[PDB]
Amino acid sequence: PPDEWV
Amino acid sequence: MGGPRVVRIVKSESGYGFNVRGQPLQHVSAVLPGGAADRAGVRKGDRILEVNHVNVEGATHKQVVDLIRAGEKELILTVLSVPPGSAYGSVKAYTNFDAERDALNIETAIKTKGVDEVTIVNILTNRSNEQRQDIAFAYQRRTKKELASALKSALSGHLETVILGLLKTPAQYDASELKASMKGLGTDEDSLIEIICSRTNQELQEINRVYKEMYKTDLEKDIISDTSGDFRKLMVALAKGRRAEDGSVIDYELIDQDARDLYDAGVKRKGTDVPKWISIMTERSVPHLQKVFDRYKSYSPYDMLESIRKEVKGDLENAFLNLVQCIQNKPLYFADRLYDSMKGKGTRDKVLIRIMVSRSEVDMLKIRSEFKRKYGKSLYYYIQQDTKGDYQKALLYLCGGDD
Ligand SMILES: [Ca+2]
Ligand SMILES: [Ca+2]
Ligand SMILES: [Ca+2]
Ligand SMILES: [Ca+2]
Ligand SMILES: [Ca+2]
Repeated sequence: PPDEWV
Repeated sequence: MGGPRVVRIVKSESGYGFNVRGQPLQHVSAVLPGGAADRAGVRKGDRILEVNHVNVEGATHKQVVDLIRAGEKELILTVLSVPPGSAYGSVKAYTNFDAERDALNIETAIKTKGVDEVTIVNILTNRSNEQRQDIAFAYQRRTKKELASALKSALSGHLETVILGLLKTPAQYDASELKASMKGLGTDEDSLIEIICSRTNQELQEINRVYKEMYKTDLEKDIISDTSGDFRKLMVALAKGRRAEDGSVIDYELIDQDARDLYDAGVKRKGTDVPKWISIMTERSVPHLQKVFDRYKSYSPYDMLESIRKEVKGDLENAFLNLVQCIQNKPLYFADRLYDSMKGKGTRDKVLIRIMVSRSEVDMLKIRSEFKRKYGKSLYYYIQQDTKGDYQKALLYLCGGDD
């Protein structure tokens, strides 16, 4: 599952 | 399921402060506590339906991130939340809130010839604490000056104390007040007792963490340096914030044994077993201790407060009297402190300000109800009669209204 902090 | 609601995150140069994850709608997996997204109302589990007024149904994970990171300004999100508390505070979040608008209006008031204190009070005391943080970030971003430092130079007197207190987060304000009560020869025991006795586990856990970050030392270590005897032992135990949590089962047998021990350790005997009092009153859950105090009246001719006055003296007596009050009825406790700070000659402004700031978004409505019931007139009325000017007006806004 792709995740990224913004 | 959750209804489509709009959250408005302010422009943040360090990032909005939330994690986008997905596999179709991308969801918020985590939120930085105190970050820009946390303050705007973004909560864990929110499904992202629109980013700056464009529908992102069926978009890839990278595209949702790229749309979020594109403008490098404010972030207006339409989110679907898992349907989910400051319900008794006086200061609510201002609807139609715009941090940029407020920051610019605040700078206009600061740059106004003579400083427009009125507008500064009208804005800041009518925004929630999280909304004040957004204003502070936008203010620094446009002025290259810290809002607290700018307001420190523009304001003075008690009004400066109030405004600067409002700009800190709850944990930062409590930590700085604790530090101020211990720094310098001696100690403001009343200020130390008020905070340590009235804060909950969750609040104290954040205070301990923030104190360590602000001052590079453990709060417990400063309490030790500035206190001694059984007073130190009680403050250290309360400050740990490891009180038993409110349980589902009422332990009637423990309620009775706790009530016997309090009696045996105090009124029943000559002298007092102070550590026994400390163990019971700092370790048991608050609902438990409430019933213990009523069961205690079955063994003792005096209630818990009266027993304290007869057994112990000095700072220890003050600490026990404050703690039992906070366990029995915390809004009434603050109401009585507010009355005490104004009833006589002058004003104990330090106490008045700290309560109006720290309880504005917690239980101020209950404080006002207990105050009006006990004293016949409103907290609003006493603030009006004891304070003047813009300082008075800020306190009246923190109060929230009459009665
Ligand atoms: Ca002025
Ligand atoms: Ca000043
Ligand atoms: Ca000292
Ligand atoms: Ca005794
Ligand atoms: Ca007075």
